[PDB]
Amino acid sequence: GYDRHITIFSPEGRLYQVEYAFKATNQTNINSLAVRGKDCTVVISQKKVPDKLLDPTTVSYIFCISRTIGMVVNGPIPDARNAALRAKAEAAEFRYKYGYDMPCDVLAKRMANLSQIYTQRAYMRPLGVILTFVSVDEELGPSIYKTDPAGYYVGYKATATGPKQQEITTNLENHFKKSKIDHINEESWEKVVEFAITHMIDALGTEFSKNDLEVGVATKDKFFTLSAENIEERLVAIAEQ
Amino acid sequence: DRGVSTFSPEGRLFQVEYSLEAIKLGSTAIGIATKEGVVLGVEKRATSPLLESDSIEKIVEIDRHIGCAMSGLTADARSMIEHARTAAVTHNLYYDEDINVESLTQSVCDLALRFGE
Amino acid sequence: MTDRYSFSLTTFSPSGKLGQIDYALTAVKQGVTSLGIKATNGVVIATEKKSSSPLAMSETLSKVSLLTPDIGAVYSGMGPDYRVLVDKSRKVAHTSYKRIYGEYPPTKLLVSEVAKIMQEATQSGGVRPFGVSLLIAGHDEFNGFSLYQVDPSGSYFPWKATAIGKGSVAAKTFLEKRWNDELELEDAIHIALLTLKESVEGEFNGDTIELAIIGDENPDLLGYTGIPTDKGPRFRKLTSQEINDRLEAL
Amino acid sequence: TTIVGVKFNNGVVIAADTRSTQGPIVADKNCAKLHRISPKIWCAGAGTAADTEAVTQLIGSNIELHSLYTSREPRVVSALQMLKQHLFKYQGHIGAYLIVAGVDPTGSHLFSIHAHGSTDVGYYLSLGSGSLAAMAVLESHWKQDLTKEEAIKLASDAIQAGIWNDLGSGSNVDVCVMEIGKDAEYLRNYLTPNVREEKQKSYKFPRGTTAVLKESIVNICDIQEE
Amino acid sequence: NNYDGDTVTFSPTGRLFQVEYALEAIKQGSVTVGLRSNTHAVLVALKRNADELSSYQKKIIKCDEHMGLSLAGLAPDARVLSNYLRQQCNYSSLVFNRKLAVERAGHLLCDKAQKNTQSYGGRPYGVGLLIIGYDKSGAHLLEFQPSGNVTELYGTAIGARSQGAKTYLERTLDTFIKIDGNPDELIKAGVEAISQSLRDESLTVDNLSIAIVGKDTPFTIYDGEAVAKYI
Amino acid sequence: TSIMAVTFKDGVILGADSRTTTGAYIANRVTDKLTRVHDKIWCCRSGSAADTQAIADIVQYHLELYTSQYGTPSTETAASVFKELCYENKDNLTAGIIVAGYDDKNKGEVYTIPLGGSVHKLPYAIAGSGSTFIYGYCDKNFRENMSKEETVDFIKHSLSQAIKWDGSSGGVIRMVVLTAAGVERLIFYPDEYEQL
Amino acid sequence: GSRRYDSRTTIFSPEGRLYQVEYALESISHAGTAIGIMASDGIVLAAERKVTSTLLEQDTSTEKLYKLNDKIAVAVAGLTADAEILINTARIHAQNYLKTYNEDIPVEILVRRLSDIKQGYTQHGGLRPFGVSFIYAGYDDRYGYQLYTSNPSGNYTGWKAISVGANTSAAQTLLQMDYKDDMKVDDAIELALKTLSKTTDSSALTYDRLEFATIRKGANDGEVYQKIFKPQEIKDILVKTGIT
Amino acid sequence: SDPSSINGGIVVAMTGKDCVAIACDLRLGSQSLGVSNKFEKIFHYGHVFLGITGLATDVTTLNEMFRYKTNLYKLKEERAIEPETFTQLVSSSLYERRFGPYFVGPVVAGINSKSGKPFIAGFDLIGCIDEAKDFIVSGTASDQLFGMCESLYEPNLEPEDLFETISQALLNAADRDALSGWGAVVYIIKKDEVVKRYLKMRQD
Amino acid sequence: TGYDLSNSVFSPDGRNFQVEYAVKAVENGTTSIGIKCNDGVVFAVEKLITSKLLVPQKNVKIQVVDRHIGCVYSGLIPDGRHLVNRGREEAASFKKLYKTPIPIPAFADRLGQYVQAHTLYNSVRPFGVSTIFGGVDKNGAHLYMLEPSGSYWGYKGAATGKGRQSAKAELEKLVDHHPEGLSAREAVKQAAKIIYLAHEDNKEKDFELEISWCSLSETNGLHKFVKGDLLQEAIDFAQKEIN
Ligand SMILES: [Cl-]
Ligand SMILES: [Cl-]
Ligand SMILES: [Mg+2]
Repeated sequence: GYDRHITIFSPEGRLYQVEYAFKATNQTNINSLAVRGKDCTVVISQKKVPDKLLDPTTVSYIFCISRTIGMVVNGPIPDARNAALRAKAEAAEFRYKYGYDMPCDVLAKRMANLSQIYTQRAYMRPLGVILTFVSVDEELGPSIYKTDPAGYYVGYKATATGPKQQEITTNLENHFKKSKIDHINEESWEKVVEFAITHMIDALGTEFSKNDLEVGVATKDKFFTLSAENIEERLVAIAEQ
Repeated sequence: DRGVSTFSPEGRLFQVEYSLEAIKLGSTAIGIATKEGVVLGVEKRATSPLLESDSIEKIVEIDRHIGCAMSGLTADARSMIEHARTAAVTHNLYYDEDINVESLTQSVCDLALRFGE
Repeated sequence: MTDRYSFSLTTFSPSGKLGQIDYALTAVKQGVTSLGIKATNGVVIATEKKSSSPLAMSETLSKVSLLTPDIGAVYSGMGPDYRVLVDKSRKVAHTSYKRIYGEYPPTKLLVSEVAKIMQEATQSGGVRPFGVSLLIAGHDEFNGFSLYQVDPSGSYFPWKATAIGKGSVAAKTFLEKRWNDELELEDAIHIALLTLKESVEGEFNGDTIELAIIGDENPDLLGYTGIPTDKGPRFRKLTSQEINDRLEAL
Repeated sequence: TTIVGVKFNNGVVIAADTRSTQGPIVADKNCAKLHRISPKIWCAGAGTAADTEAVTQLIGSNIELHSLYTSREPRVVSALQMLKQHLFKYQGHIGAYLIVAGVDPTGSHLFSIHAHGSTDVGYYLSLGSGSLAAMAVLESHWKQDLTKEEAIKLASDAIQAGIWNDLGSGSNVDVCVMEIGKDAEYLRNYLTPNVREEKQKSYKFPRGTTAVLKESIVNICDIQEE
Repeated sequence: NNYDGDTVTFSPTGRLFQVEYALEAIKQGSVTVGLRSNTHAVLVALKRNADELSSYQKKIIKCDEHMGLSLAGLAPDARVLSNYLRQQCNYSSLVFNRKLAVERAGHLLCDKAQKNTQSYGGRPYGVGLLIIGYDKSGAHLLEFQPSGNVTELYGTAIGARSQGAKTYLERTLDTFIKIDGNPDELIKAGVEAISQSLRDESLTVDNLSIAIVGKDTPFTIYDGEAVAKYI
Repeated sequence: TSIMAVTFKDGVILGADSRTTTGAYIANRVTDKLTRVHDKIWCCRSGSAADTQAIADIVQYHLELYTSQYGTPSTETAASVFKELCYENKDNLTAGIIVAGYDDKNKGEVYTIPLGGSVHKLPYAIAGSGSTFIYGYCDKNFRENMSKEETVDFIKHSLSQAIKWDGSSGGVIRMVVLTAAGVERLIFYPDEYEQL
Repeated sequence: GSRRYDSRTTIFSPEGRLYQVEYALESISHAGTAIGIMASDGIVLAAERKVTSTLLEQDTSTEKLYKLNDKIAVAVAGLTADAEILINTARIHAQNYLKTYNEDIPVEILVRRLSDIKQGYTQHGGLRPFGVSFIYAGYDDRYGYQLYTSNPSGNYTGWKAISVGANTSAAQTLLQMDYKDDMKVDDAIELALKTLSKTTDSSALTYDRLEFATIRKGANDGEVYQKIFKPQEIKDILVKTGIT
Repeated sequence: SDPSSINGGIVVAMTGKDCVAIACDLRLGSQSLGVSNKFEKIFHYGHVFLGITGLATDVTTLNEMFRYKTNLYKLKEERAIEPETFTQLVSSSLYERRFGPYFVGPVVAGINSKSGKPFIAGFDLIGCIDEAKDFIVSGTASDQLFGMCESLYEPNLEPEDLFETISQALLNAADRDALSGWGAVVYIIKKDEVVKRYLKMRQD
Repeated sequence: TGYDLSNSVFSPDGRNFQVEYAVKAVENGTTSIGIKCNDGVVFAVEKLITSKLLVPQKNVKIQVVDRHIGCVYSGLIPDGRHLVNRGREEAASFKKLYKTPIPIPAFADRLGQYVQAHTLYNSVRPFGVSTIFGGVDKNGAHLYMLEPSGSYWGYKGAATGKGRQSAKAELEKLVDHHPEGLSAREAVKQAAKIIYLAHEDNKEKDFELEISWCSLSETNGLHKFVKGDLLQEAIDFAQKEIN
């Protein structure tokens, strides 16, 4: 039974190492969510600092890949940082060679192709991570593209990742069935973040303090992460209506 | 299977210990050192009477002042002899002298553990 | 480090079977149904856009891909494997042909190059076979219209019409009854939509179906005027609306 | 060689002459110096003929594969970057002097590239042996906010200046117009001011004039059946 | 058990069995003792013969004028490592006109042994070394293990029955450290130390091997009738 | 070419002419020799246009990758990357570069990198063929902690003279102002600066 | 490390057989039968396509018979993809020889080169062998008309008549019975088809299930012509010989 | 010293009405010394004709190279190569030796078997294509050939007339060049018949 | 089963058992700690005295990287040395290209990526060490801890080895009782105490204390070893607290 140790086909036409890499994805026990506004793309993720000895400012699963592209990871931090460093390198090289900023979907495809290689080549293991890339593309507008250990990737209206992804997914599905549009009809990104947090609260059934969340926002020509105090202001506005 | 350069639990290299068993199956060779000279003798051990025994070469010259006898898988010795002869002649070229018997032996033994994967 | 897997991971078993190729074909069997039909004045290729989530934008995922202006491809099996094959196929069409002869390769020779890449993954060191079967439709001046299937082994066969993946056995039977040598392109598209409806469970419309044709030259899609000999690509992907129009006359 | 590029209201136009030389001899009277990199990105080339063609085909090939990879229409800055990096790498030994122009999702663009890898931006440019004759015209008549019709006129006038005044340039005028939101129109032989006059005499010989030694049929066909 | 096939494999309790098996080869080897004072450092080695016709295997190797070691285990591996030290000592002299520090010599051996324990294909070294030397910070004694661990000591012993000599030195610690400006008395203490590891056999003229380095004493090896004085 | 960079109270200002020559022919009369390698780190280019462009393109790539990993780089760090390229490839390059940038901590800084690949941190720097004619003028007229308006006048007057005497220099005078306020581009035409 | 997953494709069994070669031969025994018959005035190559479909485009199809050069052709039995790798190598070798010596490559030399490549995969490299057996039909001015076969072991032999693929035991017996030395091409054509017709696993032998080719000096004067038969031409020769 | 003028030689090609013609001299020399008077410079791969001038070793080498490549093309494509396609193959093959080129001046001539359109083309030693409607010239007497062709040539000549025009162009050009001559061959090419004529010329 | 025999193999859980076995080697090692203070960091380690024959203060465990970073580790000592050698190469190339000394977060990822790379292939073994490291840069003081998996985070206090639980408890008290912060000289005293308290888990053999520190005020942002009177002062403070 060595067909379960390396990335070769089983008799059922399955790749067990790829399937087990999907299971490593939920090892951190963190849930993430991404949604699109009119002018922006918002990504939120649970933040858990169990140890008091930890410096909470360094605990993060959201990455600034380029000025325009942000990436949230679902999976162990070593593999997460591996993917982040590579994506940063690829994004920089793209700009140098082709003279314009790498689009979100193109980076996603590139990382997906790299992941595909690990599913075909034996000496390389898959990374146990799911990469969610977000930006406001200059052609396609607000964009969410997600990659997994199988090498699969696709664009999204909205998306969710983690142990309780299905609860979040259905919650978002039901909202877009009502509104009958592919995004959050809202002008400011602040209110889109408020929507994202509100619908995660409803889906998970848990309340959040300022230190329980982590937020990333993509606007035209820049991606940035919110501080604890920026999130607190967001939580106050939600509670007051 | 298992590594070629693997240690046993007793602290011995499996492959080295197994090669020693192959040498025990080989034909006998004897050497005696005296103050008047060193004598080397071997058992030829022909597998059949039709085999011309004088073609069995188990005693071999390395240089004018160094000889060699072998026992075991004798085909393996050819590259060792070639190295020894080259080492002996090369040293004479570099230093205009005969090479010490110990130094020659050390050069041959350096090849021994150059095996792996 | 170093790739120390320099040995074959696909080997003959006592019965003469190449296990990894068989298992790759099993992965293709599980894949979504895709088909191809050849007409007198064109070729059609089609498949279902099996969306993994309703939040996912299925337009961003292209199962039917342009390889050259006159050649297209569709698959069944593992999507990621297909994606990299298309990248390699597009590149080899340039490096091993267009940069030499100054023109795009004929269908059969591009298929031959793709087949070669898939064969090498079946024999080279430290790799598994590709878990896909391709259907490649195309046109060229001297061979006319043509449709080829390519398997994980690297084997390829030309077809008048065929289907691969989930419900291929039933779909091939359906095509045998309907196919003839006097079919026009519109008739082939009609038959393609009928055949594909049998294997689809849920929604059946322009948004859940992906369909492209190799037909007449499209000067409107060329992007420039001023060269009479350049008349445009024969490959065209049908729009969501264009599919729905033909579903009313179904 | 005279090649020019002129920007206008809603796009860009490039033009070129059609002479190819081998020292003082004319090798081709109707040479095509306007190359297509992609459908809406065209470049005009001066210098070593084989180099401008090869470097344009290579970058055009890689631009096509890039456009397929990214699912986007190619940009002029991409062709510009790929070209200059290629030419810089060969330290000027690939003698290609190009004027790259086109329209893309970002807008209309006009650049020049030299064999050593330097790029320049402008509203009007000219390269080649007739670039001084052409630039004299451009500097005299160019203005901001040109119409398409005014730009084509300026560009072809600039090429004519090279054709008449430069011995390295001659014959006809080729043009390519790349307007925003439109197909690019390649106007091969837009002007033909150098048609040869009728010859005074016909030099058609009487059949049998030339002395022959042998005749034979050449077998071009394959090996035959039966 | 299942985790001793190669060096690249941890066991479930976090052990490296191939390294431990290499450590076992040292215990099978003949005893050797190392000790030092503030002025001198001494190596004493019990050489082993194959039989009565054979010679006694050499245990001590010179690395430089101010440094050398004694071995216990696979002798060819000691030749590889001593050759490496010779080169490193030599690189330091040629490039920096600087005698290599004994502590830095230990660090280099550690890092060389380590690479063999983390990579596939190779194997750990099957030998233990006792390095003595005199540098700018006085006399030194090091103990090298092929796991990579190198340790600076006042005295020590490795090989078969080495625990007896190691206990003696642990008692004598306060005495032999004070033996300054007296090489013969420091060797006497080393010969008396190695004697605690002997059974059946005793120290003969072609059995014993001694080496010394110090303040105004280059690394020199004593064999044959040169050590009869100390028997 | 006439290029210069001058530190002052609020930050630093880069200045340059706009002439590119091929012998005595002016291949480009509206060249932009002030190029951006990072938000508030710019450079002035002199020498080969191909070499200086290729270098600046690589540096921009390095600092973009630096920023993605370690955050905003210092002006000294940018100068070091330029240096490493110019020094290690000195046999094959002809590039005289001035690096200038603004930090909040270090404020305005100027580093000049001549042909050899050596680095020199200075209060102000001048370079290019036309710089030779204004060494005397710039040394006599430079002061530390000048105002923005004073510094603009200093650069404008200096480059005006460099343009006047050097045939390889001319066209418009471009300037780039780097302060905490942001990045301001300036331009001065012949009719303005010739009458000075 | 990686040793754990190595099949060791190039080793001997205790009996002194090459495992992978033997298993590759087992694979080939399930492939469509291919027959080669050598006559005094030419060579015949016949081969059976494997369970085809009515929707297979036959006239543009090629899975069995391939052209190496103008004088030499091959019939394939085994993995088609593996065969095409070797075929392209053989085509190149023939052109290298022609460029070097300005003469068409002798048949045996080409066969030996391909057979040596196959041998290499059984002795070194750790890769699986090619699961292919060839029948070489060719002509040169030294030995005239020649038939050879090669298999995954890299061993090759010359033949008057030979079969590869499925049911070779039955096919070889039938050929051994009716073959004679003074035989001609037209007779050899009939023998090849009659042998396939009896050994086939199909119910009946039809034009759409066959690939056929001849190498004849039946070309205008001293020269050799290769004829790859078209579907309609195979249909006609089936009627002529009296099989359909 | 100059590689392109050690051996000497010329090639010329012309188009006519539903026909093309290609011609060459037969001289091969070592500078002043004439060595061979049977050194033909025109070759054919199926129905596509290639004339090559320049350094004789490279002429021989390139013929063997294009024979190699066209034979493989045919095996894979299952059809003979066309002039338009072969022209691109020559350009590709020459430019791959950009910084160590073959010192040759190729000329392609033929008729497209599908369209029936006559086709000629010329190249420089590194690949540049000159696809002329009227005529192509190459060799040590290319200046002479340009002058003859540019005056003698008229469009839409019948095969038997075209033969006279191209033959006189070659002969009179070669007689003004010291390194060309020693015989001549003319190919007249129609869609399905090709005639080859050796000309009688002065042997000095 | 068999998933734990080879490195870089996912088990059906999604775990890399070989990395988890490397952690066992770390847990077997001596105790080492790190304390982040007001303007710097303090490192301390437990050195087991196996024998009287060990020369005091000679077998130094804590290692410097560049001139501003300190590194200490528990587990397989040679593996730690290998990691520090790489760290020194990474720091050298950074300073070579970018001029400035490598920032601590930048340095942390260099080690992190390198350790993580040793979980990607079966041809290499994971690192048998958890490394505590940090120092002072332009942005201030930073303390990090890096595991065999390549996982690392920033820390206020860090501890690893056989006495990590005892140490962690002591560090947690300091974080609670000093929200405004701890001074560099205080941190040295506390570091000594924590090692002495953590020595109850290795109480068979006696031990030797070794401390180092980087501080903006006390050491000018350079890594230095605590020696002589300041070391003895910390030992006395530690001995007083256990009694
Ligand atoms: Cl890719
Ligand atoms: Cl510039
Ligand atoms: Mg003469």
